[PDB]
Amino acid sequence: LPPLPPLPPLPPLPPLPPL
Amino acid sequence: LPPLPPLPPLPPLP
Amino acid sequence: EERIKYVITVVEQIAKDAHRNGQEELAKLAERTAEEAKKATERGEEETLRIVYVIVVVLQIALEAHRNGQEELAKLALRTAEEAIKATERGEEETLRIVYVIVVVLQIALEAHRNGQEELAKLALRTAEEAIKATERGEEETLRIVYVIVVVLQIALEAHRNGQEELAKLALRTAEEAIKATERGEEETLRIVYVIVVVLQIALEAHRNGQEELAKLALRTAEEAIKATERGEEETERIVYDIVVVLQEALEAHRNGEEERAKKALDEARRRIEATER
Repeated sequence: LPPLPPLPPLPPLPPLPPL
Repeated sequence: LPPLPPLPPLPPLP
Repeated sequence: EERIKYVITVVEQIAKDAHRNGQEELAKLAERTAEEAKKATERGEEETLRIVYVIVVVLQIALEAHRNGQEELAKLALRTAEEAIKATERGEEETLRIVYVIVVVLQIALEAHRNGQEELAKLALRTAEEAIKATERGEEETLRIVYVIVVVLQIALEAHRNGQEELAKLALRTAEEAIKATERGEEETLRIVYVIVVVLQIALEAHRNGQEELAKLALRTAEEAIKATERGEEETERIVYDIVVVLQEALEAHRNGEEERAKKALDEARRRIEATER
């Protein structure tokens, strides 16, 4: 009945691969 | 650079 | 199936709310996004639907940025949505990745504003603007540097929330030398920037994993690297890399439960750091 909750924020970028 | 993560599923309604 | 119904419902709620709030530009973008989402649903185009989810998120950012008085952030969110919609019919396969990075840095700008990190919030807007400019004009190599900038901006946001103020300050400085070099064009500087970000990742993870001594050594590595980024040496990248390789081993040894090897790597990392400072 009420409006749907907003879409969750996008997950953060995965960390840079190890050197 | 790493591939972008797949979108997680939506949480259930409260 | 049911999930794309949820997304279409959300974006249609945004248009109704934007109309009621007098946000006509936002409302019409939501309607076209809803129209595009229904076309892709009938065609079963998964990639277009994935872009739809990202577009709805940045429209949520735009509506919320306006409600917080962040009008410049709102305008950049709308430009992101417009560029994302145009590219769906254009046919760029990289559209999903480019827009995803932009939306993530826009999220950082909004979140940093709520957490009092206005300096970080201002930097996130500039990164988004350069990313938006690159996509609207046709710049390709810039987006690769944008990814590294957004990663180090994430580190600054988390470090501030975790109380790691020294790491947060270094992350703030690292991004500025990346944003300044991105608009200047110095490619050799960006190589050192990438390695510094890896160092900052180690410091953040080591602090969370009971490796404070390792985290402190990582901070010394990054703080010594910035003084040489402003000095301009390629041997700096090799010197920092040799430290990074062994900083990583101590971090990975702790994860695998090998404390004997973790100490060995830790001491060798410390010795390499001391020689450069010497």
